[PDB]
Amino acid sequence: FEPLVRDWNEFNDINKIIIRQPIRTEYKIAFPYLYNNLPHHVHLTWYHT
Amino acid sequence: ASEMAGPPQMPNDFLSFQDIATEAAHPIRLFCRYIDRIHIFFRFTADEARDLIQRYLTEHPDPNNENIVGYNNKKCWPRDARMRLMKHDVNLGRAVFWDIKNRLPRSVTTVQWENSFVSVYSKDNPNLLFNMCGFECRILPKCRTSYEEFTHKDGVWNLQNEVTKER
Amino acid sequence: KVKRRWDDDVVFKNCAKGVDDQKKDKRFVNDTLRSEFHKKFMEKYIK
Amino acid sequence: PAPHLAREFMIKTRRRKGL
Amino acid sequence: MYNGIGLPTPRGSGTNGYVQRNLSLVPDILDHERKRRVELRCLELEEMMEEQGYEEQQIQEKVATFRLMLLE
Amino acid sequence: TSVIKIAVEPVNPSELPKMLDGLRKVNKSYPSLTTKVEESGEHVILGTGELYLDCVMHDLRKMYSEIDIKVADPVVTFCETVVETSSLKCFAETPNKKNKITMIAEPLEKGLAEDIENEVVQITWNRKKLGEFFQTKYDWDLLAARSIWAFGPDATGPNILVDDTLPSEVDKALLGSVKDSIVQGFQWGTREGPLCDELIRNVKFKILDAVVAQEPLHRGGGQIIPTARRVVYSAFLMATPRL
Amino acid sequence: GSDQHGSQFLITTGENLDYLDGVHTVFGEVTEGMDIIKKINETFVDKDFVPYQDIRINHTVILDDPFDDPPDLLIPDRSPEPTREQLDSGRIGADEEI
Amino acid sequence: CAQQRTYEKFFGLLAGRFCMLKKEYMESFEGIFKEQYDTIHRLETNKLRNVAKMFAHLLYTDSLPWSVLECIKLSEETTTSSSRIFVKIFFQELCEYMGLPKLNARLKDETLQPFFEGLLPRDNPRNTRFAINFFTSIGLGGLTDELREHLKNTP
Amino acid sequence: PQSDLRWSKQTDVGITHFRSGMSHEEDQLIPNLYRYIQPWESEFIDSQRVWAEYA
Amino acid sequence: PFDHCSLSLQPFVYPVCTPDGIVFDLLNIVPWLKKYGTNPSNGEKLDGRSLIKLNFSKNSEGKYHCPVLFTVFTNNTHIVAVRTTGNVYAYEAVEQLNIKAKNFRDLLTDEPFSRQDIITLQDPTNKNTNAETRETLQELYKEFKGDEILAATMYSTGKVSASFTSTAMVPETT
Repeated sequence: FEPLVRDWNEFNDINKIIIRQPIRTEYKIAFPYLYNNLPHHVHLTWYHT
Repeated sequence: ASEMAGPPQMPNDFLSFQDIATEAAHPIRLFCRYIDRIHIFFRFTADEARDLIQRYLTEHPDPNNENIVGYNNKKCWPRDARMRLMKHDVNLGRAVFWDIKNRLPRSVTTVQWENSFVSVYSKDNPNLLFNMCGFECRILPKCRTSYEEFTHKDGVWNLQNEVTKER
Repeated sequence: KVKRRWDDDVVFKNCAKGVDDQKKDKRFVNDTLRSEFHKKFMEKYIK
Repeated sequence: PAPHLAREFMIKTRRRKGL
Repeated sequence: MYNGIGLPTPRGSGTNGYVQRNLSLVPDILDHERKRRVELRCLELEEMMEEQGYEEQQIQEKVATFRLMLLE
Repeated sequence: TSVIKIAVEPVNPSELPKMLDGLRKVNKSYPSLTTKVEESGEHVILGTGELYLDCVMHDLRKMYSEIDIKVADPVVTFCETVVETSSLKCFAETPNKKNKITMIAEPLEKGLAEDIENEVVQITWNRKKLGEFFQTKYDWDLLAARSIWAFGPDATGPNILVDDTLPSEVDKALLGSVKDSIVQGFQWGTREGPLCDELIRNVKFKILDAVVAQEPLHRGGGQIIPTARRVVYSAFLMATPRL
Repeated sequence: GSDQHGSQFLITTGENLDYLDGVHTVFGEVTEGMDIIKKINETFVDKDFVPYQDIRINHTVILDDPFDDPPDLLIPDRSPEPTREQLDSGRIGADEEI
Repeated sequence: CAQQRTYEKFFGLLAGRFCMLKKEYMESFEGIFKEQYDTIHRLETNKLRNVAKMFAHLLYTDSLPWSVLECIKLSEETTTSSSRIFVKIFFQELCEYMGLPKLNARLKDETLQPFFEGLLPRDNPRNTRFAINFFTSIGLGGLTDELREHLKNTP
Repeated sequence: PQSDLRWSKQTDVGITHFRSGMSHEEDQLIPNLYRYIQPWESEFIDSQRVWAEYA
Repeated sequence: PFDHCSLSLQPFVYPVCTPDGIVFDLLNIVPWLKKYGTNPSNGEKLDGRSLIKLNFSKNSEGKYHCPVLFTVFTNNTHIVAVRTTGNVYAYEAVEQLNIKAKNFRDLLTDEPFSRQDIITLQDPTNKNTNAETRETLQELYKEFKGDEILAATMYSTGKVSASFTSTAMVPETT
């Protein structure tokens, strides 16, 4: 879909990170609030049927 | 200007000097002036830099560390490659500009901090960035923070030291 | 040799000590052509 | 790779916290 | 997976915005514990003495030799 | 076991007190979500799982405080230990050079530290019961049991501070004076970690040389604890850090 | 160099010579002959800063001395007269009209 | 690349990347250097220049192994002048690429001297004179005078 | 060539993915102007040598 | 950061902290008080005898650590200071060794201390150009005298309408 709305950070400092398994969009959608800043107009869908 | 242009019986070429004494006898090492664009390259020792910054602050005192704010860098390289604004660095940049803009009367021509750009190389900035005829260049030596070096896509000229002939 | 420090030789020195970012552009003139928004517009867009 | 997991772990953890 | 790659919308870009992955990608130590040897040498001796009599003089007898005869 | 690490910030530092109000409210509404304002200046949260932290921040951003807040990536809280015994000694002496403390370090076995975690070895017993437990199960020395002073980090901490140097040990006047501060400094070093400020686990420290200033007065009493933890660090870091 | 002064001395054709404060030993001020100093300012020099045309120190008279002479001080009666090594400049002596 | 306008490390880097992606091109390039040493006279100076610069890029990127030097016998009568110019441009590229120090260092390490023998003669004194004079020629006086030092000590 | 927005504005990460350019009817392989132009840094070395040996 | 001055915002080789909590490098803070008696941490002028010296320890690395705990003091570690003794021991050190006990004595020496003498110093949880010109201006200011031609030559009337539909005039608004 067309995007809904449209400098520096410290948590993104590449000296302080450990990438053991690289984040992917499946994770960013499974856990909307853990894996995303400013998650707005979001539904949190989950199912352990 | 007469050391750069060399003795009238034996002129120099674009960016050459006659010996090494004369070349290293002054802070201004290179100067090119495109039609009305000015690119100057200074090389300061520790005490030349300290005195310059002293006389700068004496007149335009910055007690509130707001020199860091006006400084404009190139938001086209990654922050790993931009300029790093430490106190000594941005203060040298501003002192150098303040000292060059004082040589030019204001009724003749002037020079503005908003359209200019100063770039320091020190023990904190290993990159020297400049911006010439249409190009946006950034020089990084091998001795300084290149543990890692490649030879890759052509965007990277490999400058070479014409005395020892080693890159 | 006593010397002369580098940049002492030059012909000119401080051109305006007083000028310290006073507001020529931050006063509101109610004149269309001589206002300082127009001076900025004109000098940005004409060459 | 595995020989250096704790090496990095320390470097990055102190880099955030320990200095 | 839009993994932070590609366009937001391939609409006004002149491409279909199709993405793919770059297929060509790849000295006290002995002395400190000697007194620890001497330690249980006094302890268990008066223990193996109290096991065989706890008058504390028969055991102070057993320990003193275990202290002196050893430390020689 | 809470193990997941999440640092959080407001986008504009201005509304940090409101973000603090929100972190209060989540700390009160959650049982073991544990927050700490870490020495780096930051706000870290320690939690259980992905779904846990998800609904945490769901409520945080949804109800308690409505600022925009940045969130770092998840990481772990760590542990520190050794692999083999401190082959030599660095020994610390008080600022006023009054007390020389020689101690070394080595690894315990996992099981007994497990029992320390199980509350099975509760030293709320008498040293006699301590000895029964220890020598009974894992061929500990009875005198080693006599030598066990304490356990480090807190009520249940898997490391052990032991005192074994007999002739100077029977200085129960000066040592039985100094045991308190000794334990303070021990649990200090154990909790604050020698390397990365995370907890140590399952490690044995043994005091072998306690040269005490005669009348270990407030000079000792005060300037003794950092000396003690420096002994701890010397042993550990000297002969064999591990993560 | 090395805080050490001999007989080398300088006299100031400008003002505000702050780079010397702490290098060069201020000890005096000239109140007569600064017209001579402006002349000496105006002479034409090589790029050595060395004049083409000579300026010389023709005599010296002690207008006031409160310092006692050390014993060994041989003050001579008259000018020891200017010999060729000192006199012939390899340059233009002031006499020659140009 | 051999037929190119001029040398540009595009083609080097490309076939070298293939070599990086599997061994087939690694041993393939073993034979590729072998074969250009066999048929290197076959070109003009232009083509030979880009060829030497090619193998040189390979080498200092270590895509070819410094072993291959076995096929380089530095006797006068074994060395075509074409081979001489080839190895001239080659080693100038190596030193002016790597810097001279570690060039000397690797051209020193013994584990590769088995290959290097054909380049640095101590056994045969005639091609010793000749080949050390050639290292003189290209101006790597270090290597030159070290090994003719050993030949000084020899008799 | 496309690379990982976050670390792309941070540290010159590499090239992971390849967005596509204009849309051509099939495989079709249309050539490039860049491959028929010759880089500067190599012309400057040519000219060096060429005029040196002409002198 | 930790061990740099504040008015200079640069490093201090010899420190003298403020009785309020920051680093006032005495070598230039005495220039600041001997040229304008005020303080940069607070623009209000503050008395002289308050600027006491400080003791930042040093290890085999020389770093300005804390002596007691041997803890390297950087921009994260909490640093307290003890005024009367002249020594600064880590804030955690002083706290758990004197704010548990009741021996409110010094942190390096045998000296007592006052229950308010410890203050937090660092806590991230809180024209003669040439003869031509000289002689020129001489002769100019000499021989030059006032001018003649351009001296002279430099309903309603209509100056408003004129100067308004013409920029080439001086603006009258009345």
